[PDB]
Amino acid sequence: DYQAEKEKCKTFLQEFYKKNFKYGVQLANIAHREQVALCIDLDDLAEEDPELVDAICENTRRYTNLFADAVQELLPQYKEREVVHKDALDVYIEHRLMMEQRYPPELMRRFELYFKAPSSSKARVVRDVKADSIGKLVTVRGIVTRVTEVKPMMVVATYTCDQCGAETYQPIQSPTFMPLIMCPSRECQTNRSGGRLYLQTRGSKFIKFQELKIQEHSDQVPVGNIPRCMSVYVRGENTRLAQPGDHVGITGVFLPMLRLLSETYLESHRLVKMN
Amino acid sequence: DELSDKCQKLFLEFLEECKGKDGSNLYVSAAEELIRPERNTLAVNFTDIEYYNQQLATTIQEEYYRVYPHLCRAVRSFARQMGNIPANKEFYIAFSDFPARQKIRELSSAKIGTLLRISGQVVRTHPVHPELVSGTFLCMDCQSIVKDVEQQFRYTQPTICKNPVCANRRRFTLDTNKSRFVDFQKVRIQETQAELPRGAIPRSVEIILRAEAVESAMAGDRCDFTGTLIVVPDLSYRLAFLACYVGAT
Amino acid sequence: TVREWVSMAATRLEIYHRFKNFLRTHVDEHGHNVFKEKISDMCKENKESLPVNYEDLAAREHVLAYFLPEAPAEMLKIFDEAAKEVVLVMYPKYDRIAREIHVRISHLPLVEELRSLRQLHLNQLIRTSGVVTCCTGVLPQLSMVKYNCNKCNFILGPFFQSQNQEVRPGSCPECQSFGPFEINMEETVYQNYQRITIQESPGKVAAGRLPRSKDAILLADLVDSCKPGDEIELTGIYHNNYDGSLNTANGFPVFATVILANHITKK
Amino acid sequence: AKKSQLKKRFREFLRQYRIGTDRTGFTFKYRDELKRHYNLGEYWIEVEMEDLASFDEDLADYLYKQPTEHLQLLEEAAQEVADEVTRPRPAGEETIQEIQVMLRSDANPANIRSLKSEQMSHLVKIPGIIIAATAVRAKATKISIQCRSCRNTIGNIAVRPGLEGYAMPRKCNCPLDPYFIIPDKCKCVDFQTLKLQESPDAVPHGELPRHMQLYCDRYLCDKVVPGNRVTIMGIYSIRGVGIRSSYIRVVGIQVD
Amino acid sequence: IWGTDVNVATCKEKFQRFVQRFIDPIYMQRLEEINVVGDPFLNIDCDHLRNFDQDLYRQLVCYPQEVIPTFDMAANEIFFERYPDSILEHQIQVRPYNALKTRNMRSLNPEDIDQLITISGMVIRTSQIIPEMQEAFFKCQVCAFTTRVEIDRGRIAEPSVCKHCNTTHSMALIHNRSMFSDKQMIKLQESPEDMPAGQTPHTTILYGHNDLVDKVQPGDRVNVTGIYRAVPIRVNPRVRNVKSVYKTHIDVIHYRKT
Ligand SMILES: [Zn+2]
Ligand SMILES: [Zn+2]
Ligand SMILES: [Zn+2]
Ligand SMILES: [Zn+2]
Ligand SMILES: [Zn+2]
Repeated sequence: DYQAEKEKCKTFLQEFYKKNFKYGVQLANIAHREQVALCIDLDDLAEEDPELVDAICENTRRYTNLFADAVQELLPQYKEREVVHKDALDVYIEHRLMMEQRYPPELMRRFELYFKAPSSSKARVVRDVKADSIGKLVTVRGIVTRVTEVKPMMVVATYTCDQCGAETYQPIQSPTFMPLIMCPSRECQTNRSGGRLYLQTRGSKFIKFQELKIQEHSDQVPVGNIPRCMSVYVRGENTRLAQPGDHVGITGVFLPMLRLLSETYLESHRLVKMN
Repeated sequence: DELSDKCQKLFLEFLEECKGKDGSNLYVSAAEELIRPERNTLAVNFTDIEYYNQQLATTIQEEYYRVYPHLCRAVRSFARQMGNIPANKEFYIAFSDFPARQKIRELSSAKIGTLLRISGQVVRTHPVHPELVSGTFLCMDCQSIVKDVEQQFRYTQPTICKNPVCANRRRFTLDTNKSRFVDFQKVRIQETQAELPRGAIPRSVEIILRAEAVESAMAGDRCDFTGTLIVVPDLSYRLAFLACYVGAT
Repeated sequence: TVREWVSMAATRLEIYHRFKNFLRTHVDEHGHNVFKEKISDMCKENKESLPVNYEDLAAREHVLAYFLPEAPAEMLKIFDEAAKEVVLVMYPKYDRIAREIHVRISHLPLVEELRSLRQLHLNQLIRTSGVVTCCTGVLPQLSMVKYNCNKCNFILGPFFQSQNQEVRPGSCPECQSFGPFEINMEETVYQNYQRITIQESPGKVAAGRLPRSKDAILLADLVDSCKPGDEIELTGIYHNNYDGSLNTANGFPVFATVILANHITKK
Repeated sequence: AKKSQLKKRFREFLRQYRIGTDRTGFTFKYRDELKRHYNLGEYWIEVEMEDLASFDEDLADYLYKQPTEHLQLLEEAAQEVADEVTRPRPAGEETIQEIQVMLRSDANPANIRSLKSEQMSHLVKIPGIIIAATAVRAKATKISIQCRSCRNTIGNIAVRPGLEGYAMPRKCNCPLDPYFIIPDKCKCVDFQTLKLQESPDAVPHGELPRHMQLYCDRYLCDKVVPGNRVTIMGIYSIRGVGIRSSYIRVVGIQVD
Repeated sequence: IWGTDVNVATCKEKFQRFVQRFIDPIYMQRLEEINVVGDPFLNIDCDHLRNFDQDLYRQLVCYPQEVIPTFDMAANEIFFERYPDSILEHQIQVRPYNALKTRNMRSLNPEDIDQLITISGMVIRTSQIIPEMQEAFFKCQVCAFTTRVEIDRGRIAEPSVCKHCNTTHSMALIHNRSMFSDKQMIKLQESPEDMPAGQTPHTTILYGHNDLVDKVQPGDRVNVTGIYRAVPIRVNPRVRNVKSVYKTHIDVIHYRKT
């Protein structure tokens, strides 16, 4: 039951021994817009319950969302000193609400949650990341050979139609998508003629994106064999954290690329510049 | 479009009434040659147009590209009345003696559709190819003939029939027997050394040549091209020059 | 030909506008708007037939009053479209109770007899009189058949059918399966059909001569408006239909004649 | 497909409809009736139309306007429900029989002279008096064909209900049209044709009464004899230029 | 407007007062010079707007799309009040230039989308004139009825049904008559000072329009003030699928040769 998992995650988050509430303080900072990246460490979960550690290590896709939702639920009860920001997204939302009186959780989200590899986990070479570790948590190491410039990536789209006033939503969970052509709002359906809605870039959500290629250390590579590469996707605060020619060790998720045989990429979670 | 009709009538009157010192119509003698084959373009001096009617000359300069077809239609009637010629024979107007010299840099989107005059050095030419001016499109569902379908620098076909029955989507066969073909050439010229500003490369442009004004200017010849500026096709667009007269000084 | 002139798009639009203006603005002797009341009575009783008097049409539009008796098909189609537009403007919700408003022409100045109809009257709006002798039952007839394509399962558009020939299918967009074409019974549109037979009046027939007879076709609202043994005044389009059986019988190529009824008045 | 969803909705209607209040008690009405009829040997049920509307208004509205496919789906759902209610059948009766569904409603009846051409392929309710009938002939439902030359067999072909045939294939897959129907490999049902006459009072003055051809099938045969007043519920359908004969596929009879 | 704190009247009055109350009314003196110069534009430094009203400066920076036209209206009105007799070819175009670059070519986070920024670099390559359609000419092909539709968010609507004969698929775009404007593409590199240790220079695409065309040349180290724009990109020309990552470009507002 995923609900029980979420309750267990919340119970861990609210009460953490150190009894310094590291998670509580950090969630309060996030509610105060003082912190964006929250890195959950798995050794603490091992201290409480190692079964959850094994379960989260087997599939680091659902439990990331579970942790994000738990943090989102815990956030409201820590907003003490209101806000001191001037977000354009918040201005757009405020004016839209004012007109409304006259929402996906990801849309109302600015915290990114990442996990840290437990001390038990050991680093692996690029050649050692086989097909039996798809969807699991891995820790590769190597030399970065190429880094791309940071570009915005659409996360959720926010369309507006001239005929109606209800803004349309379109989450983007794929590398490619097709923009909405006709407005599906019930106001337009009643009119029997869908409006030619347009995407409002001001009300949309964008995230920093970066792509880098990690190679293999020459000494570790066998003499006969040639070195192999790997593509790593970096999003969020982890961007601008690596430069070409740097020895790094990356903890992330091994996933295939879909667009029966497929390519693979690494979803980075924690980047460390080892030597 | 009463502007085009008035321009056509005034141009026809100018053709049949212009008289110099001799008090004789030069354009009638010009159409005498248009009677013969291998001749399809007439000549006219813009200064004499101003002399006859400066207002008409200004109106021509305003929308030269827009009113050029009507000028051609008027000269067609003039030539046909002067002498016996096939009706299908098309005619064109070449405008000469245009004092409003321009600059290659001066060209912009505002000047599109107005008669201009530019100078340059010919870089390269292209072989002569036929060009489809107006095509004949036939519906495949009712066999209705839709003639005089103009081509706007692209293969363009309508979606309606001549008769009010069909509305065909994309099935419109083209007949070359009822079509109109004109000579086409595509030359390239570059900015002359005198025009060359300091620290700037020559902005080479392309020139479209038609009618008897084909294979007229050889490579590396300083020539003055008189013609309009048009846009040749998110909507991709690029600039091009359509010269009606080519002269060498 | 008047047909060619009225087939012009600009002429069609002009006639449409003139008829709309006539329907909207036609005062009576006392200034009352007659067509407002007529449309109110038609929609009040859930009818789909609007009568138009030829006299006032001639009084307000002589050009159309001359065009109509020479091209009664397209002119009546334009009249139907204009009447539908006017009714929809007056009663926005009448698209539920009806789908097509018909125009019936009354008091046509020309009157003929069944014994004096020749090829001069072909494809013209004529007005005769007589006594009904036969009335078949109401049978369904194909109005707009929707042919399908077995090669793609896509169904072709509507194809109008006339009372003179058998409609044939068109062309599928890309998969040209002309042969495997059929008809579905749930998207096709039908219409009522009834073929009456009229004959000359008992009193008006010449003593030396014998009574004559002609066939008439009734569709849509016109059905069940006559009973055998009734004196009627029939207005319709005189129409020519080929009949090879008569050709073989007489030994000479001959064609049958029928009347497409438009307005029927019982005296 | 949407057909599966419609069939599932019909099955849910059959399995879940209940009548009564909690002050007395609840009894499933159509599942019990299906079980009782199947055990008695009568393979039919009488489904009302207000009940189906109360359960699901959309389902009732899709039966008043496209009766053919929706009635076929309803009959298949009835067969599946009847199979599941009496699942452990005695030896020799493992195979499940087909169920025929009859419809009934309390709407005001129409007239024969009020049947327009717009109401084609729609459920109609017309009264009248029966004046004729025919002998009970046979109508095929499942046929099997065989080639005359290469004796290839294509079995279990389904024939649409009503006065509608089956166009035999041309290519043998052996000259053109090499297929003949195997006589013994055919399943047939009863078949009758009646003639309904307009009621003696609805006839206008100075006019003879009109008629209409009816079609009866399976358990509806031999239910009405000439001279009976009936109220017929059926599907208006079609069997000169473009003229087609029109009959009424009867799906319910209420003898008065 | 929607989701925007701009107010045309309030901002216009604030701009007028700021021009009048610019004691450092120097901008009024600049308008006086323009009265004889005859070039309808006004170069304005941002810091003066900050000093007058940091709130108005914040509104200008956050939403430069609509604030700048309001400033244009206010400047034109005050210029007309001071010099009604003055004749100009067109309306005044205020360019809120910035003295120094807020950010380098790097650190251009997506938060800066649709906001005014200033950068510096060296011009490398300049493209030729690219005409752009502004007002579309749709002409009927059934009754030959002419229209003069204009631009609206860049998605020009094409009415299939004519306004005179009421026939579908009758309007046709005769682009040879539609209105056009000018564009230019400029590639700008990164200065060595902004370049970190052992890093190759980057490049940024700049789009110049109207008068700004042919104002910069290759080999010139200039500072650029413009708007940070992000546009979607389709996967294929025929296919309409759009990649998640959006390419970015700068619409220039002011050029400083420096
Ligand atoms: Zn909408
Ligand atoms: Zn056609
Ligand atoms: Zn097909
Ligand atoms: Zn065979
Ligand atoms: Zn039109």
